[PDB]
Amino acid sequence: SPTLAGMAQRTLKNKYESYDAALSLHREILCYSKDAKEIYYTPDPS
Amino acid sequence: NYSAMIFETIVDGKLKTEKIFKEINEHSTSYTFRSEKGLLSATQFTQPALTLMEKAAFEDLKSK
Repeated sequence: SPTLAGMAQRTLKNKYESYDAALSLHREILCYSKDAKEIYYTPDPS
Repeated sequence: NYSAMIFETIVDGKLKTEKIFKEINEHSTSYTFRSEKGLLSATQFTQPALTLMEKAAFEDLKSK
């Protein structure tokens, strides 16, 4: 389950607004169960 | 291997090296795990399964 994803996601929402933008830092939040395709790098043809 | 398991709780005076599974002795033949719904949600089963699943997932990614 994406428990810690949520905890990470909402921590960045709270106090890392000013900090992430200041470094031009793109952040990627991934769980194993949900976001398998981005981690395994196996998207559908689509 | 079930016998040698130990813990330490404070019992009114001091520390106590009491063992888990008081029923299990040298003359025991069976021990039974009891739940209401299922053993999967009794935390000595939850914990290893959860741990395995995550490690298993990782080793797949390591293999790839």
